[PDB]
Amino acid sequence: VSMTKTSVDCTMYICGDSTECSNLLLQYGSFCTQLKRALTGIAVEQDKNTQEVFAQVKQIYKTPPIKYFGGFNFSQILPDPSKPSKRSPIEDLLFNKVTLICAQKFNGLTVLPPLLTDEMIAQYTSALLAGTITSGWTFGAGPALQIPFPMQMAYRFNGIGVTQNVLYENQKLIANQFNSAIGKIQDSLFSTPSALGKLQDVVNHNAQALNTLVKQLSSKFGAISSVLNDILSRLDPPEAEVQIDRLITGRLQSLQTYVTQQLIRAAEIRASANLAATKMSECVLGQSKRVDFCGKGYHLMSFPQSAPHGVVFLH
Amino acid sequence: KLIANQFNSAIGKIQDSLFSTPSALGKLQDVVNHNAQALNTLVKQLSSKFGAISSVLNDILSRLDPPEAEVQIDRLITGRLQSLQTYVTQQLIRAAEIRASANLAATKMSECVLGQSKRVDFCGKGYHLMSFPQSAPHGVVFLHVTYVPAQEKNFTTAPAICHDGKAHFPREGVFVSNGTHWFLTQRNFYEPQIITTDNTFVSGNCDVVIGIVNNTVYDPLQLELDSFKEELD
Amino acid sequence: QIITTDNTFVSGNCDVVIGIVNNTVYDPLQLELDSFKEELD
Amino acid sequence: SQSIIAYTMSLGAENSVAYSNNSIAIPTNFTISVTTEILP
Ligand SMILES: *[C@@H]1O[C@H](CO)[C@@H](O[C@@H]2O[C@H](CO)[C@@H](O[C@@H]3O[C@H](CO)[C@@H](O)[C@H](O)[C@@H]3O)[C@H](O)[C@H]2NC(C)=O)[C@H](O)[C@H]1NC(C)=O
Ligand SMILES: *[C@@H]1O[C@H](CO)[C@@H](O[C@@H]2O[C@H](CO)[C@@H](O[C@@H]3O[C@H](CO)[C@@H](O)[C@H](O)[C@@H]3O)[C@H](O)[C@H]2NC(C)=O)[C@H](O)[C@H]1NC(C)=O
Ligand SMILES: *[C@@H]1O[C@H](CO)[C@@H](O[C@@H]2O[C@H](CO)[C@@H](O[C@@H]3O[C@H](CO)[C@@H](O)[C@H](O)[C@@H]3O)[C@H](O)[C@H]2NC(C)=O)[C@H](O)[C@H]1NC(C)=O
Ligand SMILES: *[C@@H]1O[C@H](CO)[C@@H](O[C@@H]2O[C@H](CO)[C@@H](O)[C@H](O)[C@H]2NC(C)=O)[C@H](O)[C@H]1NC(C)=O
Ligand SMILES: *[C@@H]1O[C@H](CO)[C@@H](O[C@@H]2O[C@H](CO)[C@@H](O)[C@H](O)[C@H]2NC(C)=O)[C@H](O)[C@H]1NC(C)=O
Ligand SMILES: *[C@@H]1O[C@H](CO)[C@@H](O[C@@H]2O[C@H](CO)[C@@H](O)[C@H](O)[C@H]2NC(C)=O)[C@H](O)[C@H]1NC(C)=O
Ligand SMILES: *[C@@H]1O[C@H](CO)[C@@H](O)[C@H](O)[C@H]1NC(C)=O
Ligand SMILES: *[C@@H]1O[C@H](CO)[C@@H](O)[C@H](O)[C@H]1NC(C)=O
Ligand SMILES: *[C@@H]1O[C@H](CO)[C@@H](O)[C@H](O)[C@H]1NC(C)=O
Repeated sequence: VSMTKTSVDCTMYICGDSTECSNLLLQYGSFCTQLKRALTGIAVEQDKNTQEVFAQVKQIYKTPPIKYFGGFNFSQILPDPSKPSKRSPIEDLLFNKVTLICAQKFNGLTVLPPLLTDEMIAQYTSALLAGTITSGWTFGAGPALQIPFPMQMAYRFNGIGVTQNVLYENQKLIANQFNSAIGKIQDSLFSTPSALGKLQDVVNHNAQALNTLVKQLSSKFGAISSVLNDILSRLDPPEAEVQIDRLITGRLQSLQTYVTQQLIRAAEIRASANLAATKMSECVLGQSKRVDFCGKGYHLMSFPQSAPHGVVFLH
Repeated sequence: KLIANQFNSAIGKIQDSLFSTPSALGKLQDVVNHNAQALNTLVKQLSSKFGAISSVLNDILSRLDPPEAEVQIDRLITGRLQSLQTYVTQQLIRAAEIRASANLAATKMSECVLGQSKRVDFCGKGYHLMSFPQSAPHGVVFLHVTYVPAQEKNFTTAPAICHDGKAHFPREGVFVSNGTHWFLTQRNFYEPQIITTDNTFVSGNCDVVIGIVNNTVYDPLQLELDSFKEELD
Repeated sequence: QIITTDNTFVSGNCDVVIGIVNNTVYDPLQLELDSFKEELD
Repeated sequence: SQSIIAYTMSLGAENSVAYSNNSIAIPTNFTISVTTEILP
């Protein structure tokens, strides 16, 4: 759903604490401004993506204190009030699997926090779960109208060409199969390290992009040295300007490459977030007839779960 | 009449909302502003020297002989070519974003305007009824007409009615009670009806469904029969 | 198809719907009843 | 008077739904709503 929000001090990356370099940098025009706007736009877009995927509910819905829904056990998807952060067992597992002093990459590169905290995302997920569980499909379309859960499921069965009496006669079987499947979801995610690979890949790509951008500072690009302090310490301005312009060219090209690839990744993340928001509206806030859109089989219902930089749907 | 009046009021509200809210069309103004920025930046970059003695080629050629001018010109060529490459790359990225938006707009035109969609929140908030396109500079504005439930009432329900050893289920609706009598209603609009053998279907006995309640299910044919030969002879 | 009580449903009286027209709606059960005891005795 | 304040943002109003084994809410009225979607 979202990407790490970065910010780059162009002058401090290219010309860190060097007035002579900064003055030479001024002769290239407004490149630092274009890069700054591009990264700001990406940073704003990531919060827009999170807001569009999770902030789809007008109100924060709560479940009853008596968590009995016809025999359907939702305790592994609903928030656990005992633990701090009020996340569900599955959400805690999802957050545990994916991994203010600027200790690393202190070369003008900073990371901005998201506008919504993990707790706020968990609160939106909890509201969505409470709405679907207690109000069915009416929650998404307007006011939340309470319906007994087994009758919500019977309606959802009618939605797939199965009569209501099939569910009522087999209600215990359906509840047991549901509870078993949820336990299987927890075992699958717990025991399979690769299950959340898409989100770890997003984290790894952002980590690579920043590690590469910082490592490029050590390159000489034809200069006598990669360190501006050594060039200014050793040479007079007229020779230093040549060595500095070689370093400026190399660092500016490195920043242009970084920003271009962040824009491409931002577009990919935006497309993913738009898909996630569409699925949230069509799978969680309703019942979908689109084949394989909301899981394998005939769709009955979906439940969102928060994950680092993303969303996990249980179909 | 109520539906027509609510529609007409909502349309007037659309005009007042767009007229009085300058930010309502921000997405299209943002596209215009981004293209204006990209071109203003591309032109402004021509004034940069990029290490040259001057940003103007006429002054370099007026002042220097070809062999020195070639060096100053190559500094300016490098700077201008990189500026053009940056502009074109960002236009390609913006073009991809606009293409995705246009594809979404075309999908919405086909599914919201040329039909009726069951995709939740695809064609506006509420249950979709219809949509109307409007042209806008560099874009499209869709007016989405939806049905929004209102004034819900709190009723007692049951999954089935037990009549004489048989479980009766709604064919198209939900069973409700006002506290004294059971009725069958449609789910999205309260309209109580008598529970009959035409409104419901029978499957199984009364000992299987959890939460089944006892109520009379009326059969028209039996009632007519019980009147038809009442005299007997 | 012939308009009957099986093809249609009834809700409200005739004074509410705008553009309602007058036509016979056929009920099979009444017709059979009107033939079933036609002799009477 | 007026000043700039900082606060933790609200996510929405709270709504405790009266869920029960045998309770259903059913609309007795409706609203026709017109909304606007703008796309480049
Ligand atoms: C809904 O399901 C949950 C579990 O799926 C029920 O709660 C309890 O869950 C734990 C595991 O989370 C079950 O195993 C226990 O694990 C602990 C681990 O330390 C162990 O010490 C215990 O001896 C036990 O093995 C536990 O059995 C389960 N509770 C019961 C009564 O089975 C929850 O009760 C379910 N809700 C409903 C309404 O049935
Ligand atoms: C439709 O399929 C379900 C399974 O998805 C059938 O229910 C399953 O029935 C078997 C017996 O044939 C159950 O196994 C038994 O479970 C008890 C548990 O105490 C155990 O003591 C027995 O030794 C045996 O293992 C199985 O648990 C049960 N599964 C569920 C989820 O209820 C169902 O009967 C099938 N219906 C038809 C009409 O074929
Ligand atoms: C369902 O809701 C609609 C509103 O969306 C109800 O219609 C509204 O009814 C009120 C009266 O209760 C009308 O207010 C009156 O309007 C006349 C106009 O001349 C005015 O003179 C009165 O003093 C009063 O203000 C309101 O205009 C009307 N709205 C519309 C759009 O017709 C409707 O009655 C509700 N139905 C049920 C069954 O609750
Ligand atoms: C539940 O609905 C029934 C049906 O309308 C109500 O009983 C009717 O009340 C009207 C009041 O004008 C009478 O004219 C009908 O003859 C009654 N019908 C029957 C079969 O009794 C009943 O009072 C309602 N109960 C509640 C609590 O609202
Ligand atoms: C619906 O009516 C049936 C009778 O037609 C009820 O069944 C009886 O319930 C009593 C409860 O004390 C038993 O003692 C009888 O033996 C039952 N008779 C039969 C034939 O089953 C049934 O309990 C009623 N259901 C409800 C919810 O009131
Ligand atoms: C449908 O038939 C009814 C009669 O069954 C018509 O109602 C009559 O209309 C005339 C019009 O001049 C009135 O004078 C009568 O008093 C009405 N009688 C009743 C009982 O309403 C009705 O107008 C017919 N509709 C159409 C469209 O022809
Ligand atoms: C600021 O420093 C103090 C100690 O000097 C520490 O207790 C506090 O947590 C720090 N705040 C942040 C945001 O790091
Ligand atoms: C619905 O009615 C029951 C009593 O039959 C009541 O306890 C419940 O609070 C009502 N629902 C609401 C939302 O007030
Ligand atoms: C629904 O029925 C179960 C039956 O065990 C009961 O425990 C639960 O409290 C009931 N729910 C409500 C809201 O009364």
